[PDB]
Amino acid sequence: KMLGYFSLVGLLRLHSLLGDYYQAIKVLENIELNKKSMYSRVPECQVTTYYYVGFAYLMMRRYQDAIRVFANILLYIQRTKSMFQRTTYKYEMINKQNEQMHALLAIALTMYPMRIDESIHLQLREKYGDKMLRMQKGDPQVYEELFSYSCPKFLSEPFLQQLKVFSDEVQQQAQLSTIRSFLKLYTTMPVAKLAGFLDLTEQEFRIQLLVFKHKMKNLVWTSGISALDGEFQSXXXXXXXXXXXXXXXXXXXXXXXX
Amino acid sequence: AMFEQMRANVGKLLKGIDRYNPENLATLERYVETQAKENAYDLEANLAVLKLYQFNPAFFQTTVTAQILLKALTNLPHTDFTLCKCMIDQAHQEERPIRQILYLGDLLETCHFQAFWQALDENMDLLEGITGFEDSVRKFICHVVGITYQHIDRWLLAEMLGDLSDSQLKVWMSKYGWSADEQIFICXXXXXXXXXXXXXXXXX
Repeated sequence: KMLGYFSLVGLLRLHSLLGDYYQAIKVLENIELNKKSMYSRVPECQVTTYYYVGFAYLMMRRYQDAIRVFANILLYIQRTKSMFQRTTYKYEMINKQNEQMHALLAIALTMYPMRIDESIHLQLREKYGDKMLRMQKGDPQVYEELFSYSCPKFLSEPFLQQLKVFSDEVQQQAQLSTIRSFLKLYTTMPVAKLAGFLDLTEQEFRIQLLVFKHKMKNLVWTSGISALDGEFQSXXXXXXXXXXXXXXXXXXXXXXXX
Repeated sequence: AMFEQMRANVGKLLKGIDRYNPENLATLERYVETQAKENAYDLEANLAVLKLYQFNPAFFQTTVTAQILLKALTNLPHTDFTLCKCMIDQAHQEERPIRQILYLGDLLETCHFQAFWQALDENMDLLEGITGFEDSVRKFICHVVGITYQHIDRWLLAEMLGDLSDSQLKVWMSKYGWSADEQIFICXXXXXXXXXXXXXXXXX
């Protein structure tokens, strides 16, 4: 049935290239089949399946599922920041395809967690490293320019990607994260400090709007907003502490076992 | 009325493969028209229509597509509007008035309510047949308000709801149970054991 699964995956991919998102998703849902047959038949097929899963995740709002499938197809940085190293068994062309898939995953990968990893990736290229720096900067002007220059990469069929839709959506999510990163933690905040920080965002009026909008998102919490004063206000602990202690013990265990 | 009468047949169509035959568009489009007039709704049927248009481009119908998108918006905060967008390619999204409708939807999604009402050509043709469109939008706005405000200026709420008179505002406050205040009123042993274990582990 492995061949049939491959046919399904290929057909689904074709539909996605010329096909609607939901039907392809349904095909993907049917599609998964035992790992082992694929492993016995060839190294590459599993990688292709992982790539398909990653694509589905990308179509899906969640980047988590795709993050797992892509790492398995290719090595990815693990939670707790340990290197994940993939097998080199698959045929070199297949491996190149896998590398391309990994490059695609970076987009999913950045969303999943952190932070500035390109160690597996070649140092010299500024295509991905530059993008990472721009995200780190937290300023769109550099981000926008990065899309503008590497307009060619996004385009690569033209009808299939007429408008660059996905990249733009991703960038808009990316812009929001830094503001949440201050993440309140202040009981009461001067308006002017908020204005200075929100000013950087392209819309001048966003803070009156941009700040309230952030509250609606719920990524960050604002207190006293819309107030006459105009100044924003901003067992559980034990559980958190216990959690940390657990992590420490885990690290020690791995050390001892090692 | 008509919606309920067509419901059974449409449901049967959607259960099988005939939903992929564009010959059934005439029936599905009349179904969409009935959803608009009676303020009824059927997302599955509407997505099937969009799919038929994407697969059979020559059948693309501007009015039906616009009504499907507008009705999808009336169903926010649900994912309806986003799903419909997934069913329309870039070329068609860029055409009038689909481009304009998506722009309006964008204002709603990003919750810029004042901007929405301002940009909304109140006397827009497509809106006339879509029964309850304006009030449906207000329900979404009140959904957002109930989540993002503790207290809110009476004047501000009326603005966000489309510049309502005090009498109309009262209707919505009443609907969600909001009332004016000063203003409209809107809104051990185990642990010890754990430490002991953790400590022991550390010592080891």
